[PDB]
Amino acid sequence: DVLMTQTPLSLPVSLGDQASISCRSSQSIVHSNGNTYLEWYLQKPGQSPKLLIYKVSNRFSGVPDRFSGSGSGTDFTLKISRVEAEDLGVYYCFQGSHVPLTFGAGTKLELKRADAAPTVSIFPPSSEQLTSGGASVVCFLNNFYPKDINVKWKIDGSERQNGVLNSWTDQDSKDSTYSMSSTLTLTKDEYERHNSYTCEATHKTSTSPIVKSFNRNEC
Amino acid sequence: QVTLKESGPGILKPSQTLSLTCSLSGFSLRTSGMGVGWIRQPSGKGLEWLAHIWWDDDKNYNPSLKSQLTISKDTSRNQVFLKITSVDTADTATYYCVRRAHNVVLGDWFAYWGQGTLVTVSAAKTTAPSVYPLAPVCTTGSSVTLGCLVKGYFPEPVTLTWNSGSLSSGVHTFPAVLQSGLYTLSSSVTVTSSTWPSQSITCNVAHPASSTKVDKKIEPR
Repeated sequence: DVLMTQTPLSLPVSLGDQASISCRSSQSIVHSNGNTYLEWYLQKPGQSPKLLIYKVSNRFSGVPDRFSGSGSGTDFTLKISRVEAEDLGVYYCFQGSHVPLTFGAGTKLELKRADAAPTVSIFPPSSEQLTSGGASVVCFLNNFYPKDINVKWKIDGSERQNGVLNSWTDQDSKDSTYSMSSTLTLTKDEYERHNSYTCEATHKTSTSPIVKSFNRNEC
Repeated sequence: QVTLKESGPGILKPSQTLSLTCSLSGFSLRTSGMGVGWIRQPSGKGLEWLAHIWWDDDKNYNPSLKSQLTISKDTSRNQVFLKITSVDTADTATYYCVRRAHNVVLGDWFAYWGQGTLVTVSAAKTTAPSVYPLAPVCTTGSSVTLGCLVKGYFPEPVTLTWNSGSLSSGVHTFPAVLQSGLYTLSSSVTVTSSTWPSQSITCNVAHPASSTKVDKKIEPR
Protein backbone atom coordinates (compact mmCIF):
# COMPACT_ATOMS: atom_id res chain seq x y z
CA ASP A 1 0.00 0.00 0.00
CA VAL A 2 1.09 3.58 -0.60
CA LEU A 3 1.16 5.19 2.82
CA MET A 4 0.16 8.84 2.86
CA THR A 5 1.64 10.68 5.84
CA GLN A 6 0.22 14.15 6.57
CA THR A 7 2.16 16.65 8.69
CA PRO A 8 0.95 17.93 11.03
CA LEU A 9 -2.25 16.10 12.00
CA SER A 10 -3.37 19.17 13.94
CA LEU A 11 -2.71 22.64 12.55
CA PRO A 12 -3.60 25.52 14.90
CA VAL A 13 -4.11 28.78 12.96
CA SER A 14 -5.52 32.23 13.55
CA LEU A 15 -7.86 33.45 10.85
CA GLY A 16 -5.89 35.43 8.24
CA ASP A 17 -2.65 33.43 8.69
CA GLN A 18 -0.79 31.33 6.13
CA ALA A 19 -1.27 27.56 6.49
CA SER A 20 0.85 24.81 4.93
CA ILE A 21 0.06 21.03 5.05
CA SER A 22 2.63 18.35 4.15
CA CYS A 23 1.76 15.04 2.46
CA ARG A 24 4.55 12.51 1.85
CA SER A 25 3.99 9.15 0.10
CA SER A 26 5.90 5.88 0.72
CA GLN A 27 6.16 5.37 -3.02
CA SER A 28 6.28 7.68 -6.03
CA ILE A 29 2.70 8.47 -7.04
CA VAL A 30 3.61 8.96 -10.74
CA HIS A 31 1.32 6.67 -12.82
CA SER A 32 2.84 4.83 -15.80
CA ASN A 33 0.93 7.19 -18.12
CA GLY A 34 2.98 10.17 -16.85
CA ASN A 35 0.46 11.80 -14.49
CA THR A 36 0.67 12.22 -10.75
CA TYR A 37 -2.80 11.63 -9.34
CA LEU A 38 -2.31 13.46 -6.01
CA GLU A 39 -5.43 15.09 -4.73
CA TRP A 40 -6.45 17.18 -1.78
CA TYR A 41 -9.85 17.03 -0.04
CA LEU A 42 -11.45 19.21 2.62
CA GLN A 43 -14.23 17.89 4.81
CA LYS A 44 -16.21 20.42 6.81
CA PRO A 45 -18.03 19.04 9.86
CA GLY A 46 -21.27 17.26 8.82
CA GLN A 47 -20.59 17.59 5.10
CA SER A 48 -19.14 15.20 2.54
CA PRO A 49 -15.51 15.85 1.46
CA LYS A 50 -14.94 18.25 -1.45
CA LEU A 51 -12.31 18.27 -4.17
CA LEU A 52 -9.96 21.23 -3.87
CA ILE A 53 -6.97 20.16 -5.92
CA TYR A 54 -6.25 17.45 -8.42
CA LYS A 55 -3.01 16.24 -10.03
CA VAL A 56 -0.79 18.02 -7.47
CA SER A 57 -1.61 21.63 -8.38
CA ASN A 58 -4.85 21.83 -10.46
CA ARG A 59 -7.60 23.68 -8.60
CA PHE A 60 -11.06 22.28 -9.20
CA SER A 61 -13.74 24.59 -10.60
CA GLY A 62 -14.94 27.18 -8.08
CA VAL A 63 -12.13 26.61 -5.57
CA PRO A 64 -10.64 30.06 -4.76
CA ASP A 65 -7.02 30.91 -5.46
CA ARG A 66 -6.01 31.20 -1.81
CA PHE A 67 -5.50 27.42 -2.00
CA SER A 68 -2.47 26.08 -3.87
CA GLY A 69 -0.97 22.63 -4.14
CA SER A 70 2.64 21.94 -5.02
CA GLY A 71 5.31 19.28 -4.91
CA SER A 72 6.71 16.44 -6.91
CA GLY A 73 7.33 12.70 -6.58
CA THR A 74 6.76 11.67 -2.99
CA ASP A 75 6.58 15.13 -1.32
CA PHE A 76 3.50 17.33 -1.53
CA THR A 77 2.19 20.47 0.13
CA LEU A 78 -1.20 22.15 0.27
CA LYS A 79 -0.97 25.86 1.08
CA ILE A 80 -3.66 28.30 2.16
CA SER A 81 -2.49 31.92 1.55
CA ARG A 82 -4.78 33.53 4.10
CA VAL A 83 -7.03 31.19 6.09
CA GLU A 84 -10.75 32.12 6.18
CA ALA A 85 -13.23 30.89 8.79
CA GLU A 86 -14.90 28.67 6.16
CA ASP A 87 -11.60 26.83 5.52
CA LEU A 88 -11.63 25.07 8.90
CA GLY A 89 -12.24 21.31 8.81
CA VAL A 90 -10.20 18.22 8.01
CA TYR A 91 -7.87 18.13 5.03
CA TYR A 92 -6.99 14.84 3.32
CA CYS A 93 -4.38 14.09 0.72
CA PHE A 94 -5.06 11.16 -1.60
CA GLN A 95 -3.17 9.23 -4.27
CA GLY A 96 -5.24 7.76 -7.08
CA SER A 97 -2.22 6.22 -8.80
CA HIS A 98 -1.80 2.78 -7.20
CA VAL A 99 -4.25 0.11 -6.01
CA PRO A 100 -5.44 0.36 -3.25
CA LEU A 101 -6.20 4.08 -3.63
CA THR A 102 -5.24 5.64 -0.29
CA PHE A 103 -5.95 8.74 1.79
CA GLY A 104 -3.76 10.29 4.45
CA ALA A 105 -5.15 10.21 7.99
CA GLY A 106 -6.34 13.84 7.65
CA THR A 107 -5.07 17.19 9.01
CA LYS A 108 -7.45 19.16 11.21
CA LEU A 109 -7.33 22.90 10.60
CA GLU A 110 -8.19 24.28 14.07
CA LEU A 111 -8.15 27.76 15.71
CA LYS A 112 -5.30 29.07 17.84
CA ARG A 113 -6.29 30.43 21.22
CA ALA A 114 -4.56 31.01 24.59
CA ASP A 115 -3.78 27.95 26.75
CA ALA A 116 -6.59 26.92 29.08
CA ALA A 117 -6.26 24.39 31.91
CA PRO A 118 -9.02 21.75 32.40
CA THR A 119 -11.71 21.95 35.06
CA VAL A 120 -11.75 18.41 36.44
CA SER A 121 -14.85 17.02 38.20
CA ILE A 122 -15.11 13.42 39.46
CA PHE A 123 -18.40 11.56 40.10
CA PRO A 124 -19.06 8.27 41.93
CA PRO A 125 -21.54 5.59 40.87
CA SER A 126 -25.15 6.57 41.53
CA SER A 127 -27.33 4.50 43.94
CA GLU A 128 -29.52 3.85 40.90
CA GLN A 129 -26.66 2.22 39.00
CA LEU A 130 -25.52 0.28 42.05
CA THR A 131 -28.92 -1.29 42.70
CA SER A 132 -28.41 -2.69 39.14
CA GLY A 133 -25.03 -4.35 39.85
CA GLY A 134 -22.66 -2.07 37.92
CA ALA A 135 -20.44 0.86 38.94
CA SER A 136 -19.29 3.70 36.71
CA VAL A 137 -16.99 6.48 37.92
CA VAL A 138 -17.02 9.59 35.77
CA CYS A 139 -14.47 12.31 35.21
CA PHE A 140 -15.23 15.44 33.23
CA LEU A 141 -12.29 17.48 31.99
CA ASN A 142 -13.86 20.61 30.48
CA ASN A 143 -12.62 23.68 28.60
CA PHE A 144 -8.91 23.08 28.11
CA TYR A 145 -6.49 24.03 25.32
CA PRO A 146 -4.57 22.56 23.52
CA LYS A 147 -6.36 19.25 22.91
CA ASP A 148 -3.40 17.12 24.02
CA ILE A 149 -4.30 15.65 27.42
CA ASN A 150 -3.31 12.52 29.37
CA VAL A 151 -5.93 11.11 31.71
CA LYS A 152 -5.35 8.14 33.99
CA TRP A 153 -7.59 6.43 36.51
CA LYS A 154 -6.22 5.20 39.82
CA ILE A 155 -7.93 2.79 42.25
CA ASP A 156 -6.29 2.66 45.70
CA GLY A 157 -3.20 4.48 44.41
CA SER A 158 -2.63 2.18 41.42
CA GLU A 159 -3.30 2.76 37.72
CA ARG A 160 -6.30 1.14 35.97
CA GLN A 161 -6.22 0.56 32.22
CA ASN A 162 -9.15 -1.78 31.45
CA GLY A 163 -12.86 -0.65 31.37
CA VAL A 164 -12.23 3.04 30.60
CA LEU A 165 -14.30 4.81 27.91
CA ASN A 166 -13.45 8.25 26.59
CA SER A 167 -15.36 10.83 24.60
CA TRP A 168 -14.13 14.21 23.27
CA THR A 169 -16.08 17.24 22.03
CA ASP A 170 -14.94 19.13 18.93
CA GLN A 171 -13.45 22.58 19.34
CA ASP A 172 -16.09 24.89 20.77
CA SER A 173 -17.08 27.55 18.23
CA LYS A 174 -17.55 30.28 20.88
CA ASP A 175 -14.40 29.85 23.12
CA SER A 176 -12.14 27.43 21.11
CA THR A 177 -11.44 25.08 24.06
CA TYR A 178 -11.90 21.30 24.10
CA SER A 179 -13.62 19.02 26.60
CA MET A 180 -13.44 15.37 27.52
CA SER A 181 -15.40 12.71 29.43
CA SER A 182 -13.79 9.59 30.94
CA THR A 183 -15.77 6.76 32.54
CA LEU A 184 -14.26 3.92 34.55
CA THR A 185 -16.88 1.14 34.56
CA LEU A 186 -16.44 -1.59 37.16
CA THR A 187 -18.64 -4.26 38.64
CA LYS A 188 -20.36 -3.14 41.84
CA ASP A 189 -18.51 -5.97 43.56
CA GLU A 190 -15.23 -4.49 42.47
CA TYR A 191 -16.29 -0.94 43.45
CA GLU A 192 -17.25 -2.09 46.97
CA ARG A 193 -13.90 -3.87 47.25
CA HIS A 194 -11.83 -0.71 46.68
CA ASN A 195 -12.03 2.71 48.40
CA SER A 196 -9.83 5.39 46.83
CA TYR A 197 -10.85 6.62 43.37
CA THR A 198 -8.71 9.09 41.45
CA CYS A 199 -8.93 10.67 38.00
CA GLU A 200 -5.78 12.59 37.12
CA ALA A 201 -5.04 14.75 34.12
CA THR A 202 -1.63 15.88 32.95
CA HIS A 203 -1.95 18.95 30.69
CA LYS A 204 0.84 21.23 29.38
CA THR A 205 -0.63 24.08 31.46
CA SER A 206 0.78 22.51 34.64
CA THR A 207 3.96 20.73 35.69
CA SER A 208 2.05 18.55 38.14
CA PRO A 209 -1.19 16.62 37.44
CA ILE A 210 -4.73 17.82 38.26
CA VAL A 211 -5.87 15.23 40.81
CA LYS A 212 -9.51 14.70 41.70
CA SER A 213 -10.39 11.91 44.10
CA PHE A 214 -13.02 10.54 46.42
CA ASN A 215 -13.19 7.71 48.95
CA ARG A 216 -16.23 5.41 48.47
CA ASN A 217 -16.86 4.91 52.18
CA GLU A 218 -17.34 8.66 52.93
CA CYS A 219 -20.04 9.07 50.23
CA GLN B 1 -27.09 19.09 -12.38
CA VAL B 2 -25.10 15.89 -11.71
CA THR B 3 -26.35 14.20 -8.52
CA LEU B 4 -25.36 10.92 -6.89
CA LYS B 5 -27.77 9.46 -4.26
CA GLU B 6 -26.80 6.58 -1.94
CA SER B 7 -29.33 4.22 -0.40
CA GLY B 8 -28.63 1.62 2.30
CA PRO B 9 -30.37 -0.45 5.05
CA GLY B 10 -29.30 1.79 7.92
CA ILE B 11 -28.89 -1.17 10.22
CA LEU B 12 -27.75 -4.79 9.87
CA LYS B 13 -26.32 -7.50 12.18
CA PRO B 14 -22.81 -8.95 12.05
CA SER B 15 -22.33 -11.77 9.51
CA GLN B 16 -25.08 -10.18 7.36
CA THR B 17 -24.79 -9.00 3.74
CA LEU B 18 -24.75 -5.20 3.16
CA SER B 19 -26.31 -3.96 -0.10
CA LEU B 20 -25.68 -0.31 -1.10
CA THR B 21 -27.21 1.42 -4.17
CA CYS B 22 -26.11 4.64 -5.90
CA SER B 23 -28.71 6.25 -8.12
CA LEU B 24 -27.15 8.54 -10.69
CA SER B 25 -28.56 11.50 -12.60
CA GLY B 26 -27.14 14.22 -14.87
CA PHE B 27 -24.64 11.84 -16.50
CA SER B 28 -24.45 8.26 -17.75
CA LEU B 29 -22.51 5.11 -16.81
CA ARG B 30 -22.29 4.94 -20.61
CA THR B 31 -19.61 7.36 -21.84
CA SER B 32 -16.13 6.05 -22.60
CA GLY B 33 -13.92 6.96 -19.61
CA MET B 34 -16.61 7.00 -16.93
CA GLY B 35 -16.62 5.48 -13.44
CA VAL B 36 -18.21 5.45 -10.00
CA GLY B 37 -16.60 4.32 -6.72
CA TRP B 38 -17.34 3.75 -3.09
CA ILE B 39 -15.47 5.38 -0.23
CA ARG B 40 -16.42 4.95 3.42
CA GLN B 41 -15.82 6.70 6.73
CA PRO B 42 -16.32 5.46 10.29
CA SER B 43 -17.30 8.33 12.66
CA GLY B 44 -14.25 10.28 13.84
CA LYS B 45 -12.05 8.20 11.52
CA GLY B 46 -10.58 8.64 8.04
CA LEU B 47 -11.63 7.80 4.53
CA GLU B 48 -11.14 4.35 3.05
CA TRP B 49 -11.47 3.56 -0.66
CA LEU B 50 -13.44 0.35 -1.29
CA ALA B 51 -14.04 -0.37 -4.95
CA HIS B 52 -14.36 1.29 -8.30
CA ILE B 53 -16.19 0.37 -11.52
CA TRP B 54 -15.85 1.64 -15.10
CA TRP B 55 -17.97 2.06 -18.24
CA ASP B 56 -16.20 -1.07 -19.64
CA ASP B 57 -17.12 -3.21 -16.59
CA ASP B 58 -13.51 -3.12 -15.28
CA LYS B 59 -13.40 -3.22 -11.49
CA ASN B 60 -10.81 -2.23 -8.91
CA TYR B 61 -10.95 -3.40 -5.30
CA ASN B 62 -9.34 -2.76 -1.94
CA PRO B 63 -7.18 -5.91 -1.45
CA SER B 64 -7.86 -5.94 2.34
CA LEU B 65 -11.52 -6.67 1.65
CA LYS B 66 -11.58 -8.25 -1.89
CA SER B 67 -13.18 -11.50 -0.57
CA GLN B 68 -16.04 -9.57 1.02
CA LEU B 69 -16.53 -7.04 -1.83
CA THR B 70 -18.60 -7.08 -5.01
CA ILE B 71 -19.35 -3.99 -7.09
CA SER B 72 -21.65 -3.80 -10.10
CA LYS B 73 -23.79 -1.45 -12.15
CA ASP B 74 -26.92 -1.02 -14.26
CA THR B 75 -26.30 1.49 -17.07
CA SER B 76 -30.02 1.66 -17.96
CA ARG B 77 -31.31 2.93 -14.59
CA ASN B 78 -27.96 4.68 -14.15
CA GLN B 79 -27.21 2.88 -10.89
CA VAL B 80 -24.19 1.35 -9.18
CA PHE B 81 -24.22 -1.17 -6.35
CA LEU B 82 -21.88 -2.41 -3.63
CA LYS B 83 -22.32 -5.67 -1.74
CA ILE B 84 -20.25 -6.43 1.37
CA THR B 85 -20.66 -9.92 2.89
CA SER B 86 -19.91 -11.15 6.44
CA VAL B 87 -20.01 -7.60 7.79
CA ASP B 88 -19.05 -6.71 11.37
CA THR B 89 -19.02 -3.80 13.83
CA ALA B 90 -15.81 -2.56 12.13
CA ASP B 91 -17.83 -1.94 8.94
CA THR B 92 -19.95 0.64 10.79
CA ALA B 93 -19.45 3.78 8.64
CA THR B 94 -20.79 6.42 6.27
CA TYR B 95 -20.64 5.10 2.67
CA TYR B 96 -20.21 7.62 -0.16
CA CYS B 97 -20.94 7.11 -3.83
CA VAL B 98 -18.32 9.13 -5.75
CA ARG B 99 -17.70 9.72 -9.46
CA ARG B 100 -14.28 9.24 -11.05
CA ALA B 101 -13.42 8.95 -14.78
CA HIS B 102 -10.39 7.23 -16.41
CA ASN B 103 -10.01 10.17 -18.80
CA VAL B 104 -8.92 13.76 -18.21
CA VAL B 105 -11.94 15.25 -20.01
CA LEU B 106 -14.71 13.42 -18.11
CA GLY B 107 -13.18 13.59 -14.59
CA ASP B 108 -9.98 11.91 -13.31
CA TRP B 109 -10.74 13.03 -9.72
CA PHE B 110 -13.51 12.60 -7.08
CA ALA B 111 -15.37 15.81 -8.05
CA TYR B 112 -18.87 14.58 -7.23
CA TRP B 113 -19.65 12.96 -3.86
CA GLY B 114 -23.19 12.07 -2.73
CA GLN B 115 -24.25 12.96 0.85
CA GLY B 116 -23.46 9.45 2.12
CA THR B 117 -25.67 6.77 3.70
CA LEU B 118 -24.99 5.72 7.33
CA VAL B 119 -24.58 1.98 7.88
CA THR B 120 -24.64 0.70 11.48
CA VAL B 121 -23.59 -2.94 12.03
CA SER B 122 -24.86 -4.11 15.44
CA ALA B 123 -26.17 -7.36 16.98
CA ALA B 124 -28.12 -5.31 19.52
CA LYS B 125 -31.85 -5.25 19.99
CA THR B 126 -33.62 -2.00 20.79
CA THR B 127 -32.62 -1.30 24.39
CA ALA B 128 -33.63 1.59 26.72
CA PRO B 129 -30.88 3.50 28.52
CA SER B 130 -30.46 3.78 32.28
CA VAL B 131 -30.21 7.48 33.26
CA TYR B 132 -27.96 8.11 36.27
CA PRO B 133 -27.54 11.45 38.02
CA LEU B 134 -24.01 12.54 38.93
CA ALA B 135 -23.95 14.59 42.14
CA PRO B 136 -20.71 16.29 43.32
CA VAL B 137 -18.55 14.50 45.88
CA CYS B 138 -18.88 15.58 49.55
CA THR B 139 -17.19 23.18 49.31
CA THR B 140 -15.71 25.91 48.64
CA GLY B 141 -15.58 27.56 45.16
CA SER B 142 -17.46 29.70 42.59
CA SER B 143 -18.75 27.00 40.15
CA VAL B 144 -20.32 23.58 40.78
CA THR B 145 -20.52 20.96 38.01
CA LEU B 146 -23.30 18.41 37.83
CA GLY B 147 -23.38 15.45 35.50
CA CYS B 148 -25.74 12.99 33.89
CA LEU B 149 -24.90 9.50 32.61
CA VAL B 150 -27.00 7.71 29.96
CA LYS B 151 -25.82 4.12 29.64
CA GLY B 152 -26.61 0.98 27.59
CA TYR B 153 -28.91 2.14 24.78
CA PHE B 154 -29.62 1.17 21.16
CA PRO B 155 -30.13 2.42 18.52
CA GLU B 156 -29.06 6.06 18.38
CA PRO B 157 -30.08 8.76 19.23
CA VAL B 158 -30.88 9.97 22.72
CA THR B 159 -31.48 13.66 23.26
CA LEU B 160 -30.50 15.24 26.62
CA THR B 161 -31.49 18.61 28.09
CA TRP B 162 -31.07 20.24 31.52
CA ASN B 163 -34.33 21.45 33.09
CA SER B 164 -36.25 20.78 29.80
CA GLY B 165 -33.71 22.88 27.87
CA SER B 166 -34.36 25.89 30.12
CA LEU B 167 -30.73 25.53 31.32
CA SER B 168 -28.68 25.71 28.12
CA SER B 169 -25.26 27.30 28.86
CA GLY B 170 -22.36 25.80 30.78
CA VAL B 171 -23.49 22.45 29.34
CA HIS B 172 -21.26 19.86 27.63
CA THR B 173 -22.90 16.88 25.97
CA PHE B 174 -20.36 14.38 24.72
CA PRO B 175 -20.60 12.11 21.67
CA ALA B 176 -22.00 8.60 22.23
CA VAL B 177 -19.45 5.76 22.56
CA LEU B 178 -19.75 1.94 22.28
CA GLN B 179 -19.65 -0.42 25.31
CA SER B 180 -20.91 -3.75 24.08
CA GLY B 181 -22.99 -3.67 21.69
CA LEU B 182 -24.60 -0.54 23.19
CA TYR B 183 -24.15 3.21 23.46
CA THR B 184 -23.26 5.39 26.40
CA LEU B 185 -23.32 9.17 26.52
CA SER B 186 -22.69 11.68 29.32
CA SER B 187 -23.41 15.35 29.91
CA SER B 188 -22.13 17.96 32.35
CA VAL B 189 -23.62 21.27 33.45
CA THR B 190 -21.65 23.94 35.33
CA VAL B 191 -23.61 26.51 37.31
CA THR B 192 -22.75 29.20 39.87
CA SER B 193 -22.46 27.64 43.35
CA SER B 194 -25.30 29.75 44.80
CA THR B 195 -27.72 28.16 42.27
CA TRP B 196 -27.63 24.51 43.26
CA PRO B 197 -28.91 22.86 45.50
CA SER B 198 -31.15 25.88 46.17
CA GLN B 199 -32.56 26.03 42.62
CA SER B 200 -33.23 22.42 41.49
CA ILE B 201 -31.58 20.68 38.47
CA THR B 202 -32.72 17.71 36.35
CA CYS B 203 -31.35 16.05 33.22
CA ASN B 204 -34.10 15.12 30.75
CA VAL B 205 -33.16 12.14 28.63
CA ALA B 206 -35.29 10.82 25.76
CA HIS B 207 -34.56 7.64 23.80
CA PRO B 208 -37.27 7.62 21.04
CA ALA B 209 -36.71 4.07 19.80
CA SER B 210 -37.67 2.54 23.16
CA SER B 211 -40.27 5.29 23.94
CA THR B 212 -38.15 6.22 26.94
CA LYS B 213 -38.38 9.62 28.66
CA VAL B 214 -36.59 9.97 32.00
CA ASP B 215 -36.29 13.12 34.13
CA LYS B 216 -33.56 12.65 36.73
CA LYS B 217 -33.15 15.21 39.48
CA ILE B 218 -29.59 15.76 40.68
CA GLU B 219 -29.88 15.24 44.45
CA PRO B 220 -27.15 16.51 46.77
CA ARG B 221 -25.34 13.93 48.92
